[PDB]
Amino acid sequence: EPLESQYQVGPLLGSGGFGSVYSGIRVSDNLPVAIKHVEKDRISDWGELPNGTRVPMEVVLLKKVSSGFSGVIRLLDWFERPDSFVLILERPEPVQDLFDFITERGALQEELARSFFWQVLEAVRHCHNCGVLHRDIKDENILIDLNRGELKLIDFGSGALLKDTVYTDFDGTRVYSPPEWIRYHRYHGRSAAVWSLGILLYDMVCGDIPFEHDEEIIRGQVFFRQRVSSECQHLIRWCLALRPSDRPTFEEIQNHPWMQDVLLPQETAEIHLH
Ligand SMILES: CN1CCCCN2c3ccncc3Oc3ccc(cc32)OCCOCC1
Repeated sequence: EPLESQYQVGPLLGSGGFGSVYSGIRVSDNLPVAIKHVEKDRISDWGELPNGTRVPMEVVLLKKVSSGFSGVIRLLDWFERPDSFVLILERPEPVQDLFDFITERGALQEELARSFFWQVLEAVRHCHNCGVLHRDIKDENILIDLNRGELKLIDFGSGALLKDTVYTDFDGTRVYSPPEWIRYHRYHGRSAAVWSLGILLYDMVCGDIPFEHDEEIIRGQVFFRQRVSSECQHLIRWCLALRPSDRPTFEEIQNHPWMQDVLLPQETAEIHLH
């Protein structure tokens, strides 16, 4: 009843395992929104809102992380349809997938990749403080507000509530999966997120993902195809340490030499995103 009137639906932005996302405009404020339709049959992880109502995990996670300014695309609303869930998320404008961005612009200058990695870390870190693990940190799940240089996390469909215990489930792509998921199908939230941050930083500074097969991941040896500062190489190879315990914390990532002199998102929009 309130969905089709409150929001004007537009072109399909994307469709896939996340469902079908449409460009939308909230008639209330002419605000750019993304309308994410998720069929219930395809929903794997369910949870209960504090209100006492059963919803997709992504709703729970977003509601926990969408209180306050964050590098996370906020859940503005949600609706239950008969066989469908409809999430109204923020739509930055103009905006691009970090995936599309990289595939177009090739490897990223370390100044851009530094701004971008730091913003991703602030977002993952905000999620962690809200008790949320994203579990699918990848270039497709990072949007780029191009006028503001702001990276914004999306797609918590594969995420979960932060647990200090072991996770025995993963719905991310095998190339982003930590070697401990590959060998043991067990992993720990923070350390696996740091692993995916290493994969993401490699992708940023290199234009491509470091490992395409399980064997290269298990091996954990990382080869650079682009000129990548010795310091950035150390950060990546640290985040991609085979042992999760040897992996850096978010403080240790952010307090790392390559993560120094990070440009604010506005400066990075002027210097790199026109
Ligand atoms: C091929 N890409 C991806 C389109 C779907 C991404 N999509 C989401 C997907 C899963 N979960 C949440 C999402 O929220 C969003 C918020 C704003 C958006 C898009 C999304 O507009 C940006 C356009 O991005 C570039 C097009």
